[PDB]
Amino acid sequence: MKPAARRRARECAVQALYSWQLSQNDIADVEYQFLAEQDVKDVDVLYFRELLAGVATNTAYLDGLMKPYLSRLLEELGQVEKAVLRIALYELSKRSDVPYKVAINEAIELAKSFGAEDSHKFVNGVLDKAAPVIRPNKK
RNA sequence: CUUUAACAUUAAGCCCUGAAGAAGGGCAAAAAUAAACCAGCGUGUGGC
Repeated sequence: MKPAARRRARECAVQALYSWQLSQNDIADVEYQFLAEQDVKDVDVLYFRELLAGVATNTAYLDGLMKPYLSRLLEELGQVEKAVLRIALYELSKRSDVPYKVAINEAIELAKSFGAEDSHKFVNGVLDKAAPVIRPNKK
């Protein structure tokens, strides 16, 4: 139902937000470098801007959501898992054009292809315990 | 896909002496060699 440009924009947004949260710089300069120096010919511009703006304005919101779900972890919290959970919970909080099962399926694909071979079940557990709370309608 | 993965470690000898896995050697193979502290010789002169 959706072309590969949305998937490419989502993966480039995962890469850009991981680079922002690990390099710890300004979001505007890193965003301008990532849009003027990387492959953006198959990247949805408005999807990228709205997703990064929502993550940048809901840093503390998604951290407060993640804070009750950082107890039973054997190791400590990684950064790739945090980026996948932030993008997955913003795609399940305010995004109306993206469906519920479609966003969960893309989040599971991102967690299996980027997080780990063992952290994608943690991502799916946090999503299954948070997305009916955030979206009881499951839209 | 519902709440962090991982048990690894496969190589260096043979023989003799020795109470031993305490120690002493040879051989098949080789990169590389401050301090306290006892105490002549060659010229001249002259002499005999």
